[PDB]
Amino acid sequence: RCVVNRNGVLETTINHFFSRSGLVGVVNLTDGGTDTTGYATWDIDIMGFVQLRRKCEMFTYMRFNAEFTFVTTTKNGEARPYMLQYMYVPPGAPKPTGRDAFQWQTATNPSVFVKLTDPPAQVSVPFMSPASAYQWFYDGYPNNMMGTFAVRVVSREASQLKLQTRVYMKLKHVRAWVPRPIRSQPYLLKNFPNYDSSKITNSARDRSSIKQAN
Amino acid sequence: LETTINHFFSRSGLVGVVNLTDGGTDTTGYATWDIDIMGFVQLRRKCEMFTYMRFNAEFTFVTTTKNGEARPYMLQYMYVPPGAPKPTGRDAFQWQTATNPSVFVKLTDPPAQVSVPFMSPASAYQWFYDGYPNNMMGTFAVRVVSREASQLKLQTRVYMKLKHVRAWVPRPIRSQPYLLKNFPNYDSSKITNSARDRSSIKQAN
Amino acid sequence: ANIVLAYGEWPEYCPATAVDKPTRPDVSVNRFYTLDSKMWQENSTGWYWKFPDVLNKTGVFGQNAQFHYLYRSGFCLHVQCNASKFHQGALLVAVIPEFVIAGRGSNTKPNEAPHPGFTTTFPGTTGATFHDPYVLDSGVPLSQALIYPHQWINLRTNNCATVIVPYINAVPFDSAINHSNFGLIVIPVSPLKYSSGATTAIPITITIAPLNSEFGGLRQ
Amino acid sequence: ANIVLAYGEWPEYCPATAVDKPTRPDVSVNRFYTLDSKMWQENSTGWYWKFPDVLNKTGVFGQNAQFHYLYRSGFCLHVQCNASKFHQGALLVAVIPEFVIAGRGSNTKPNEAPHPGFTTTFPGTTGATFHDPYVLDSGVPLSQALIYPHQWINLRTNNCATVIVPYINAVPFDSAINHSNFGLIVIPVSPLKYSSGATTAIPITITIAPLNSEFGGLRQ
Amino acid sequence: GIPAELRPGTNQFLTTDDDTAAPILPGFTPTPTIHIPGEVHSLLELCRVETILEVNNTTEATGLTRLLIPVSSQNKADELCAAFMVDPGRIGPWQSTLVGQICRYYTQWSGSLKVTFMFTGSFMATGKMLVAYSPPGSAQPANRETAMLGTHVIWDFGLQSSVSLVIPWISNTTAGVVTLWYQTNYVVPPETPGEAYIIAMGAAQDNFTLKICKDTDEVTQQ
Amino acid sequence: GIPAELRPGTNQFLTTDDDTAAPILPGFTPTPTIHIPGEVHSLLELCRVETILEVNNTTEATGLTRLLIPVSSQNKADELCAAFMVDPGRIGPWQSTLVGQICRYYTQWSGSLKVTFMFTGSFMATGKMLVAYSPPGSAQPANRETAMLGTHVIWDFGLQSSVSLVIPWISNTTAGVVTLWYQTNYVVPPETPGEAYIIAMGAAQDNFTLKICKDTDEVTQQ
Amino acid sequence: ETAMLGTHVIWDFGLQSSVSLVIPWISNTTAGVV
Amino acid sequence: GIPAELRPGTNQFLTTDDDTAAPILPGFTPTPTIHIPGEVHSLLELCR
Repeated sequence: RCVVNRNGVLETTINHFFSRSGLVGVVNLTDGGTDTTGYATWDIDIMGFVQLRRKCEMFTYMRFNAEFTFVTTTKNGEARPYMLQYMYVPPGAPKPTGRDAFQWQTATNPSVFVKLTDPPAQVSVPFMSPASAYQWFYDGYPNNMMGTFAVRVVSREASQLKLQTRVYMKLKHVRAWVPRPIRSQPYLLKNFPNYDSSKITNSARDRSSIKQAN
Repeated sequence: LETTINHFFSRSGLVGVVNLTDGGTDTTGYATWDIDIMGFVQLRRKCEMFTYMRFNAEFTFVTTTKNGEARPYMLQYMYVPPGAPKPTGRDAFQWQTATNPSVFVKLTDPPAQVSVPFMSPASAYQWFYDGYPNNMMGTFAVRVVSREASQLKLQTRVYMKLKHVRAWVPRPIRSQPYLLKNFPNYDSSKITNSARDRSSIKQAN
Repeated sequence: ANIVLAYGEWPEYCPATAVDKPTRPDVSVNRFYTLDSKMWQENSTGWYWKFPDVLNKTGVFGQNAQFHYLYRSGFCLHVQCNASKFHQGALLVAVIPEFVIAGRGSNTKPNEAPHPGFTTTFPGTTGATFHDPYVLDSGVPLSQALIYPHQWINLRTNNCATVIVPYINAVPFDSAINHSNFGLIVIPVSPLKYSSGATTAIPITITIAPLNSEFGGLRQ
Repeated sequence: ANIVLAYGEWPEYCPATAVDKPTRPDVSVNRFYTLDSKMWQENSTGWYWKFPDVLNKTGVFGQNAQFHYLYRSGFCLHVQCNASKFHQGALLVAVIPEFVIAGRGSNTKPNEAPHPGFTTTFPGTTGATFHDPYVLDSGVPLSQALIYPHQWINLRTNNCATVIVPYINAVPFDSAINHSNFGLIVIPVSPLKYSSGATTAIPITITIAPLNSEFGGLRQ
Repeated sequence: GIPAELRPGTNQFLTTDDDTAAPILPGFTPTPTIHIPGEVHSLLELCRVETILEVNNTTEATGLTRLLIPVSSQNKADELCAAFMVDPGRIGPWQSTLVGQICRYYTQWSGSLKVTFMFTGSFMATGKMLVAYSPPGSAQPANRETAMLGTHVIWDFGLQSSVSLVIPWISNTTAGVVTLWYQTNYVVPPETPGEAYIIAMGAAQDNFTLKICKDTDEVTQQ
Repeated sequence: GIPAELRPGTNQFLTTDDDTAAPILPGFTPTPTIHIPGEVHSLLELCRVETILEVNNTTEATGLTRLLIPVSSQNKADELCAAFMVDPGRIGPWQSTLVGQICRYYTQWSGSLKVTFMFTGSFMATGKMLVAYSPPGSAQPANRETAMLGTHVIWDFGLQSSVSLVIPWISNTTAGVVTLWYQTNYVVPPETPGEAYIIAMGAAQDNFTLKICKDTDEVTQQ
Repeated sequence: ETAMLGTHVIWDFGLQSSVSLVIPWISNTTAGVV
Repeated sequence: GIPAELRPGTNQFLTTDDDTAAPILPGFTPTPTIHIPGEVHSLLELCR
């Protein structure tokens, strides 16, 4: 066709640019026998996947609330009605060390008790930074930002299933400051913007001549 | 009230049938379904009555098994907007893409229900395009959320309802049968008469 | 004379968000482009024309419609059919928005089924004749083709018809080469009859006035 | 002269809940600290400076910034590049908040990958040259580095640039030793050219004015 | 935390329910509408359009010539030119018209009709015709003087060229017969064909209303 | 105890639903905000910034010299300095710019553009250049007198040092070609290099608007 | 179709019986073809 | 009989939820309070 009309001005705001329920982490649970693993923790970092990391390294400062949705499946896929405990560990509180340790019975670690046959779990985490905004680019010399996230199967004895949880993160109420360019070189590490000195990828694919329209 | 265009189109009707298998060696896993309201020949005859149309859609997803029993497995429905690439595998990266809105619902749950707005770059849809220039509404995929592979074959029914429909430039109702899906090709030989025959012109048969 | 206004609206200008203002000739394009006469006979079937590629080879309108990119105009059609007082018959003249010519065949495979050529979809300034006028060459019966703006040319009442048709499209601007907007159809519902010694063929003359034309995006 | 104001805000004082009022010198720190000239040549790559540790060894500002604990100030940068009328080339001068120098290597293991040293992250009063100016030594292309406050120093139009930059940080007070706030980058996008017999190198001079300085927590 | 109860009808998916759904794209604004001429609001605007009836639907007829009533001069006089019913939703001449195709989607209809005739013939040829409506309950009339006692218009070719016959009232629950008789004769001067045609058209009125929607059966495939 | 029913859509987790959730920490107040300069509100503020295009994206080129258009004096006259497209969301010179990287997240864009040229050369060297926009539908012009009939600016080096060419309208649905021709010649006095460069930059306008968000494909890994 | 682009009148025999074509301007100093 | 839908978060037991519960004893009035000196309202009074 030929789009002569003007488009919409609501899909370009920062709040719309970030607010959408996206997949952010995948946690594997085993709940074994001899090898007493039992639990499976997952530190909160939005830089996990390379799809939101490229969108959040576009800005220097950000400020947002988060909504976490927990979708737990089994190995084959069937959902038997077992009780599950999700636990949010605030920044500074110690991580749980065992399946039946005393960090699970601690009252100041907010837990969610939900079954496999239930709708998936959904919690909201507020702005929990000591500064006024988050910042991924810290130029200088000085651990943890948002909190740890554990999960176990509530039972007296030990179950014989292995689970597989998906932590879907949605952002809300996001504000940004000091935009910066979009990174073209591929990633090498998780917490560092290291590129490769050899094999610098050009940000524009090649053509034959400068006097053409390829 | 039953003769308005809005009442003439708004009703929850069956529009598509999707077969899922979730096999072993033959890793099919998923099953996509492009959105086209011209699928069945019952709404195609009602929408080729008008030249321009404008409507929102409600999609209801009723998934059964082969025998009929509903075991509590998690299901992912995924809407692919026009321009976004279709998923190529059961565990590809088009499923984890955040801008493809998904619905997580079980077999034992009530059937799924979503609403899709007017997503055309023009001011109205048009099936009759006289001229020379792919996709209009979006693709629709579905898979079974699981780490390993399940051993069931599903069968989903996509029931479409229209809402907020508006029409422009009416045109006559097609009497010849259909031959293709995207083209109004009739048959030159064996032209069916639009009025069944009688004996004489001077009777009341 | 009776003037049928297509859908009760007059062709008017565009009230678009383009800073490049679309040009308006008003002088050399608002003239009566007269097509050649069609020789209607006893065994005739009908004729159809695709308008934004009927006048793409003719004069100032064709030059300013081929070398531009955006196009919007209405039309004033005027069809004479001058016959004697001893001839008899009837014509049906009607405009059809988005008149898609179908293909005639009995094949259901996608790239095996027949499709109309370029000289069948876009006839040009000489028009094209129907193969099956009972289904309008589209699988749609002509008995209910009176839903369109139309007139009857009955050879015992009058000899002329006129249709003022506005711009019917979903987008207010469109390419005048890659998209035919609407078609004109004349069909001899009642055939032509005459006694021996009369003129064996009746001419049909069509004149077109491009009311309220707008062009945009001038290029080479 | 054209003055570019960084993000449209002027450096102003803090309106914090500390009873110990932060001191304001206003006399011996609001003077033009002039750095040494950089010798720009044909095969040059660029230069970058980290500001709150550029002036930590120089005079009253360095003494009052090393022996304090809390720091907040804006800056007035002024860069001359005086060349003849027969030289040609172009410079891009731009400030970048939180300019993190990346490490160059092809290792994905955590404590095996290379990291920049102390003389690369914090150059001091003598600056440091880029290794790959196409990616700003950060994996980010310089073609879209115009999103920052910036000027062009074109050797056929002018010879000077000036940038008034306020305090950009999430916390209104910060240590002036353990955290470099923002960096200055000059890059020869267009190289230097000159006929034989001219001066083979062009000097670049930078002067800094610490506007609206505030210090807190005096200690030994 | 309000107390609540779930009544029968819970978790069912009713077809014709008027219930909202959560949108897939939030904040997505569509393309703004423009003024496209020719907007339809109800189907009564598609029923009121005149439409050629296929009254010559008998056999040994080609494609187009099924739309024409033949008239000739070697037809004696006081004869029967043609006859047809006045029942839209039924197999017959009212199947090719638009009101018949529209009234097949709905199972009840009511109101008045209008059948308009038009004579396609020479200018110099005159003659009278007797168009006659016979209301439901009566069979087809056998003579012309029996037809002139029912509803009738004596329509001549000289003055009028297109007569119109209003059908007072037809319901859905024999349905009434429109006959067309040869009042005088088809007189014709020399050097002029004594063979012409009549196009019959038909439409609904402002009284025409429909109720109880349903799918059609013109489509055979699925 | 009010009666209620559960309709379809119950217990489903829609991705793009705008639904509240129970907070983990109640009564927790976060750190109060301060005035951090440089707040962005929409992405149209990131599209309106001038950005160096990579017009020299051909091969045998180093890292930085891909951003420069070469100009010399041994180039005869009325020749073709350079040519490039005006389509942000596509592989080409508009891939290194910021409006091209932003318009790849969204699948539709509309509005006008602005391409600003800047001559990096000596002060004593003058000469004219013919910058020429050719709207969509046309191929690249072959001669300079064919280009001077389209959209054109005759930009000299003496008076002006940075010309700007406004692109009237581009849609997403060949896309139009910006050519740069050698109007007169690159004249140069002695003791001055006869080799200079042109930096090309490009940005959007207030007319530029985007619709239908989607993920990008610059990232290969997952 | 080349002639219908210049100056033209489509004159029918039924309605009109005598058409008139105005010649805009001719000088004395090929001269134009009807 | 109002229509309703159940969203995610249904049937979960959040720890720090501020949600009411049905009382075991209805109409039970407790013992009325008296003025006991030395009431604390916040922990900042114990830090000073």
